[PDB]
Amino acid sequence: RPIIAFMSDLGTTDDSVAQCKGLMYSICPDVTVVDVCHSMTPWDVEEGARYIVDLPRFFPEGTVFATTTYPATGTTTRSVAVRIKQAAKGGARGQWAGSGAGFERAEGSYIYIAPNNGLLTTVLEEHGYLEAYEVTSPKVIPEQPEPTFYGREMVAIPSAHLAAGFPLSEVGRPLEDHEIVRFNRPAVEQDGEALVGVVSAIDHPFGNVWTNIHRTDLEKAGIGYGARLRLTLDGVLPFEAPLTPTFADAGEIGNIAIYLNSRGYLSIARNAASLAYPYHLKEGMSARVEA
Amino acid sequence: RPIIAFMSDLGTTDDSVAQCKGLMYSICPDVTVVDVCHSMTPWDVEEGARYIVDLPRFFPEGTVFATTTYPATGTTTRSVAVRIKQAAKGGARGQWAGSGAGFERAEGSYIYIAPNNGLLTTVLEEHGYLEAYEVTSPKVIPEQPEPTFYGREMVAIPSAHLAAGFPLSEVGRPLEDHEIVRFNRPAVEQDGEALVGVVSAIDHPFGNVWTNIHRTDLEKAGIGYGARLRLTLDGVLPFEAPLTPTFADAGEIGNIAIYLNSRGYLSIARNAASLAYPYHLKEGMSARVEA
Amino acid sequence: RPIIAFMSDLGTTDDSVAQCKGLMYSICPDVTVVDVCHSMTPWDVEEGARYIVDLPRFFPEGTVFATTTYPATGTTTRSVAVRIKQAAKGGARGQWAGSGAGFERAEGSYIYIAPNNGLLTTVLEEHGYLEAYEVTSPKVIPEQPEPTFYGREMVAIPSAHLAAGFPLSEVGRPLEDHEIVRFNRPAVEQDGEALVGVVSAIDHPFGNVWTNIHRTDLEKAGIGYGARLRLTLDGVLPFEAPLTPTFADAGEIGNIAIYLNSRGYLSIARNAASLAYPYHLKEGMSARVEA
Amino acid sequence: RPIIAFMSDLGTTDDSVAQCKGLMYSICPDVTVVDVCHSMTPWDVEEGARYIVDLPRFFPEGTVFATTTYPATGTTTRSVAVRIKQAAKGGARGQWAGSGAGFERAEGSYIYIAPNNGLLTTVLEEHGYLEAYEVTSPKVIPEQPEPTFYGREMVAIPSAHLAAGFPLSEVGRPLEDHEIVRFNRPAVEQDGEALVGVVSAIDHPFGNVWTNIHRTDLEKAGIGYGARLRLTLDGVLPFEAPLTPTFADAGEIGNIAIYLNSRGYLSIARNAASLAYPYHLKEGMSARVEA
Amino acid sequence: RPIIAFMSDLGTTDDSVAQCKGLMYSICPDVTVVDVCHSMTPWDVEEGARYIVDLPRFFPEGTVFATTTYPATGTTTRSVAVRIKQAAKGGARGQWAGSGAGFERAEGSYIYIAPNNGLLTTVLEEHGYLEAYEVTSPKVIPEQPEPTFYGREMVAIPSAHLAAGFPLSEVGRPLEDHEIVRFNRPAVEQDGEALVGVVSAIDHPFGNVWTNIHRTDLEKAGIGYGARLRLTLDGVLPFEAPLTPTFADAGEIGNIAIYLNSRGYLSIARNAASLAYPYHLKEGMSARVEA
Amino acid sequence: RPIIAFMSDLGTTDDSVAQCKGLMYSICPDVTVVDVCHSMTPWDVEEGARYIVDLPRFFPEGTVFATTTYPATGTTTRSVAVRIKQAAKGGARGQWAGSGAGFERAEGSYIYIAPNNGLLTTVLEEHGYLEAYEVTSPKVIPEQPEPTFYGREMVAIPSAHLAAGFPLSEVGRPLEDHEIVRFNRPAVEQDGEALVGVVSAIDHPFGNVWTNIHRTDLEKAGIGYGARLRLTLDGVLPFEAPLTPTFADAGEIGNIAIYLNSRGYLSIARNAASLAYPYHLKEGMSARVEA
Ligand SMILES: Nc1ncnc2c1ncn2[C@@H]1O[C@H](CF)[C@@H](O)[C@H]1O
Ligand SMILES: Nc1ncnc2c1ncn2[C@@H]1O[C@H](CF)[C@@H](O)[C@H]1O
Ligand SMILES: Nc1ncnc2c1ncn2[C@@H]1O[C@H](CF)[C@@H](O)[C@H]1O
Ligand SMILES: Nc1ncnc2c1ncn2[C@@H]1O[C@H](CF)[C@@H](O)[C@H]1O
Ligand SMILES: Nc1ncnc2c1ncn2[C@@H]1O[C@H](CF)[C@@H](O)[C@H]1O
Ligand SMILES: Nc1ncnc2c1ncn2[C@@H]1O[C@H](CF)[C@@H](O)[C@H]1O
Repeated sequence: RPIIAFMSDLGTTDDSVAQCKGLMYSICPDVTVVDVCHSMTPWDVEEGARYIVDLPRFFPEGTVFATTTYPATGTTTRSVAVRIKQAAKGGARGQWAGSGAGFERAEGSYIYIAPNNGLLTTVLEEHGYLEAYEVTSPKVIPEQPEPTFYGREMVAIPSAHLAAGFPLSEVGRPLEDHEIVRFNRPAVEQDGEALVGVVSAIDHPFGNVWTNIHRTDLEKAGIGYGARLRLTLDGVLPFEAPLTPTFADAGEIGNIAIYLNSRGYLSIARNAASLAYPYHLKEGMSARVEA
Repeated sequence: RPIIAFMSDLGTTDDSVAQCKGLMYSICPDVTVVDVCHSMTPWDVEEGARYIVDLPRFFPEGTVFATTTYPATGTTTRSVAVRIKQAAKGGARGQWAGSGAGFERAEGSYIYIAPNNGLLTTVLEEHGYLEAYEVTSPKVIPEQPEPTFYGREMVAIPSAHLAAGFPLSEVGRPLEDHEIVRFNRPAVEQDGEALVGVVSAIDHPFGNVWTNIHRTDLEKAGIGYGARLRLTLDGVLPFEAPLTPTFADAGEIGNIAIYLNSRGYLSIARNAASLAYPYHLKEGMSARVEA
Repeated sequence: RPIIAFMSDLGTTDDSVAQCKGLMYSICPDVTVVDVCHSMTPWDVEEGARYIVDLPRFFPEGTVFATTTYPATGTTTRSVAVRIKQAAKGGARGQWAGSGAGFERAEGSYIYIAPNNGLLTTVLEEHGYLEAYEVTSPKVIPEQPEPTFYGREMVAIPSAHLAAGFPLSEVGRPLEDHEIVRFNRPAVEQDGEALVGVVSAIDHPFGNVWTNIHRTDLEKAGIGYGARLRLTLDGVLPFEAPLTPTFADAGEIGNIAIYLNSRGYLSIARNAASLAYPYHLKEGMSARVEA
Repeated sequence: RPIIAFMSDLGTTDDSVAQCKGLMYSICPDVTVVDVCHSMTPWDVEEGARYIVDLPRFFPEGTVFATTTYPATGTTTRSVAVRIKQAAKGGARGQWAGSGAGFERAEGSYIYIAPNNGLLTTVLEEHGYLEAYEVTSPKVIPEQPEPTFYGREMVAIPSAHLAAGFPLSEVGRPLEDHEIVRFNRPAVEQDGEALVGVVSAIDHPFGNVWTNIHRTDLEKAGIGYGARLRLTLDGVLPFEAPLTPTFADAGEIGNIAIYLNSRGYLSIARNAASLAYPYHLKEGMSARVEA
Repeated sequence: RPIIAFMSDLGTTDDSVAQCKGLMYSICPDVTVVDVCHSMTPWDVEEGARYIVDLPRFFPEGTVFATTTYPATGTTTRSVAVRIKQAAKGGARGQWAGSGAGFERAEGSYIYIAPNNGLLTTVLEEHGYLEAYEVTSPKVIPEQPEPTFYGREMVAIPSAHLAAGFPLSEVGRPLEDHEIVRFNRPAVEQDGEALVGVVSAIDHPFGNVWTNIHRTDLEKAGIGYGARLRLTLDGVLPFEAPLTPTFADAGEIGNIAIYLNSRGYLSIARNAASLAYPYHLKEGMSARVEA
Repeated sequence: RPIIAFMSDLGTTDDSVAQCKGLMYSICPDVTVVDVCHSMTPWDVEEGARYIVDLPRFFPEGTVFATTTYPATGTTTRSVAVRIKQAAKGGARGQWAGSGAGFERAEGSYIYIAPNNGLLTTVLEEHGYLEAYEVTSPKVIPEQPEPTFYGREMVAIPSAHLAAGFPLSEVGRPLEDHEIVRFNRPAVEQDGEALVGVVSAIDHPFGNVWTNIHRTDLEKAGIGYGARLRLTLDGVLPFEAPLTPTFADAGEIGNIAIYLNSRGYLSIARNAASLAYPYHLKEGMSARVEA
């Protein structure tokens, strides 16, 4: 049965990920380990959060998410293990993933285990949670953990025990909500008739530009598909296009497309060409949209 | 038991491949998903084709190849699913892969699913095909596909249904041969006694240079192992060596080797040193060979 | 539930690794193939050695390590397959990986198969071995091996037979110890009271700097945690810090940490910042430490 | 007090320019040699033309302009020496450089000597000429000219004779107008109401962007200072600002200024910040402007 | 007689400097124009200041310094022309430049003309001044100055009139001290027994590192030649060497030298090797020195 | 009348060259200072030598060459001043430079002043010398020279005294031939019928490749214009062309030209395209030529 989906900042150029995987198979012989990605900017908890927030709906119920960037490795800190509530960001207008009308996922069906450093901020915000525990029991972590490798000791190892059916509530004491570290999410400001945000990510390998201006932020301004937009990046680049569902709607190869990405965020790209790379556009640059 | 071998342009820096994998495991619980590669130049159909053309003889019979670069994502286009004819000859490369005399593969034993954009051109050229269908049935694709993610909606998802035993002929209507998009492959030309082609790829991470001039094109010119060759690249950057089976035949480390790569194409390298990188050699550069 | 742990210099940008995996599943249908890494500097046998030496204690007993950089591909050379003795770097007390007191591994529980080019030098040094054989039998390698792809022919293929239960002693004749190629490891020398070694690796993606100076070399010079050290790199760039167990011990983000890495070697880093990248520090640079 | 103003593509990293200067002082002992620049893109005759076209009005009457990029060096080609007619780009009213109302320059007061390769195209277009001669006399060029250094042999040397008072008409035979090589200057075209030109130069070291769109092209489309413009570069990157006389008119540091450069062409910049460098803007990129 | 020494941010890749020089020769036919440098970081008034502060002692009395970075070009601002008082930074213990005991320079013997933007801050601080005037008279600037080229209109042109003997006090009205724009010079902090400053410049082309910690700051701490220093750059690099007069005092090529540069500022270098380049050290990095 | 031609490693990015010039004009009021170049690789005596060896025949008789890279600055070393013998033959290059039959220069007509570090090795080799003196007299150098600026103190300053007519023999004691430091010049070797040398320089800004294989070395091998040559660079990167007088003889733009440069050395280029830059060719690479 069991699946662990594994996301880290460990990279793919040495044996760090393999050591974690070896231990997952040692503990839970029948496990399937699925890599999410291992390439996140080291120590960038906000970036790590983006790669793990929308996973549950895509995976079978009972999947465990081992998600780790651990700059506090070797300190007295301990990981948090949480059972999430709802698999969607939606649920009302479902938008389940899969063929047909998609695969509906039951509530309380996924566990995340992570450093208690805010990595799970958006997971908890979008999904809610039913229970959360500090990971302390020597049944699921080493008695003598390697100081420089808590991703392995405090995330990979216990994730496999959880996958093998170790009761969640036995990993350690319950954590009160305020004991779960969170980062602040800069809010999209409803300025004038415009919405002012940032570039949240460059979408590699395509060089598409993703903003933190969500479809729900747009709905709030009556902005829908077909609306002629001005999207200004870095303060000085007033891109102009209608909001369209996809890249090819821009027509000629290389033409600008303003669109909603697969997370429902306002994005901008060229049609089958890279927008970000030629002009060295970067995450953190300002993004303003108006109709 | 069932395997899906997965090749895309999605990269390995975010959760895109993982969303596809989650759904593959959801649809076909027993499946093994094997990554081919996810690093191809985005939208480069010809490059993608080289990563998938010679896979079948390496894989167990019944393997499904989910192969996708999807620049027409979100348009009315639909994927093609094809059952190939021969696993080897035309893509023999000796003949069968494996220990002893190799593993003979029965005809009609492999399915590819891909955008209908020419990605399968060389697969069909080298292997032939027995049947081909448009992928349209809501039993195997979403009713509301994400406009910007047809790699997931129109390839990953239906590949998993096929792996799970969904009948190939039920995915949609049969496609006539002319309805399968193909790209043109530039021909190897004869100019005097010399064969003129191009650098087809730089072989990373080694910096070996691979041309589109084939063993069969050399055999047609009376050229075999031992022949003293002059291989000019970029019109001006020439090289001279005998055609040898392997790198070490060049003698000293760094010496030039002209050889046949594992696909039987005329190639050039330095012995345990990078040829392409120090001189910034690139794909698309002209390549002329003469005896 | 057989496992093959697979380390190569083949990269992950083409189908080379996938060809190997396909053949592994062909030969041993119930196998799990775990990637160690495929990104090592091509032909660098010393670097490859570092990624494979400490794997056994993390993996279930019976795991086969297919480990290959093969610059002598297509020559009369043949691979070596060895069953190692001790899984840990320790004798009694062991230092075992996993939850609780870790998971002890029985002696003789792991097989490595590799080119006979010195890649296994440190594996043999740290673990010892019980038996070693030349890999020559056409039951486990191709009768007509592709000259430029011995990593596939002479490592991937036979590793899958071994995973499948093919008897190790039947792959070919026993090799005497002197017939197993070794590289020499450069000694940490003494310059008065200063220890003199090299930078053995830049620890990507973090930019931590690992030296070949071991805890044991430090102890003989009178150094444990808390000792004020001067660490000079490249005979130019000086750093000073106490030896601490981990990064956050340095205090402020960006502060210098001098520590022992997860393999017990003297290393240097910035706390949650890259040391190596801004100063363009590289492997092979001299490293001198003194109390 | 003769002056030679000297512009070449010879660079300033070796002794090439110094060899030319030595010979200038040898031939015309009282000369002052003024460097224009020596950094032009080698062999780019259009670029060289831009650095020399507006020089005469700044210089004392009788100045000789030695201007040379000479890719046809060592061929049977010979230089052209011309006495220009009008010093300014203007007729009556002139637009003279200097303090007060500027310094008027008499007609026929300046000589250019250059390869006959089109380098003087715009000088002749903007200034007209009174007389033109092929440079062939052994009184003013070497009898045995260095084949790879015609910039020295056929430009520097004869320019110094001319500065010294050698009669222009004696350097060789008169050239008819059709015998003076010209390049064609690409026309600013019309796309509806938008003007369409190119980026003619990146203005180093500031990263300002100069277009080939002239004030006169703008006037015919109904545009003077204060006009709100949309300027699109490279068919991708859009900017919007009023046309202003100078950089600081943009307000804040970093703000976009669209202005007319000191040669009267439509240009774009950031105020006391580089525009071109962060976005990697280059010469030859399309430039479209509309009111 | 007259000399103009010319320093600007105009670069040496186009005709901007030449246009200024042409006009200088037009106005003052007997002038010698000496380039200081034209390569300063555009708009960086503090950097420009460093290239012009120590010039007077090296030049004949009566020399005019035309010094210009003019980001306020085209505004209502006007240049300042000042007669400096003392040619030295010293005078007491002379340290005149030249052979023998050097060339003593009379007081009031040099004029600077510059934008009134703080470029002359250090000139006025180190030398004092006797008179200062706003440059407004149409006898010495154009009646219709080119908006984008005040370096030419408001500095080069009037500098030549001044060189030709135009009375300084006739350029325009006297400026009161408070009307002369100045920048703040971050002070070297006498912390503990240490002195905390910054890297003021990387000394190209050598890659030596210059600090703003002056010889007089060192004298204040009893630091002289022979003192064993710890110089920490960027917070984390405790360089250690005695203060020595020159590079070769460090011994072996590549060894660290801590020294006083030719302006009397604490500097650090390698002996006949670049310190700054290999480790990408930069201006603005912190610099702390202690004995 | 008097000229100083000035070559250094001081660069053109700060006021170092200008301080030298100021003093030259102070000491010798009538002087003209001609820049050779200031861009040489710092401390590279062999490179500096190439920029100064062939200057004399270009300059008026009585010219002083102030040539300095001074890594031993601030040591007890003292400069050497030498009067050379022959201006040309041995450095003829045809013979005399200039119009007609060129300008014959009398023997003993040029003085070089330089660090005694081998910078003048090839000057003395090609021109011979009549007298040489150590530069020690306080009449021509400072009594208290700046330790880090001997380029100024021990070259610039005394060069100006020499230009001003200070007797050469009064600068200090005569130096015996053995007291003049020389560097070793690697010899062009014969290997079979082929001549083996090195790339002596990349000819910036063109990317031409210059070797140390001379016209005389070719003339000794029976090689003249028209000879079909094979020129291999970096041991592996070979090229084939006839020896031609100039670039355009190669025909099409971009075609390979093998030719003799203006110093008579075997060189290779592309016709009006850069050879060195696209392929990252560098000085010090091996160069072998055969007919
Ligand atoms: N230099 C570092 N500073 C802080 N944390 C680091 C550093 N290098 C690696 N790490 C963290 O170690 C964890 C291993 F468990 C990884 O997740 C890194 O974030
Ligand atoms: N900017 C883009 N233009 C056209 N297609 C794109 C672009 N960015 C991503 N894609 C395609 O989306 C598919 C997801 F399924 C990927 O295969 C990309 O080819
Ligand atoms: N250019 C090369 N020289 C020597 N060995 C090479 C070269 N390119 C690839 N290889 C080796 O081929 C093996 C394939 F099995 C890889 O492991 C490479 O080390
Ligand atoms: N983009 C610019 N913003 C502000 N000033 C600039 C810009 N580009 C050039 N300049 C200034 O123009 C002056 C010419 F007189 C130069 O000194 C530049 O500083
Ligand atoms: N870091 C340096 N080591 C040795 N010599 C140097 C260094 N930096 C500059 N110089 C020499 O100082 C001379 C000034 F006259 C220059 O010619 C440099 O060669
Ligand atoms: N490789 C070259 N091809 C054509 N012309 C060249 C090349 N290298 C230098 N030159 C020209 O030589 C002239 C010397 F007078 C320079 O102006 C270059 O344009």
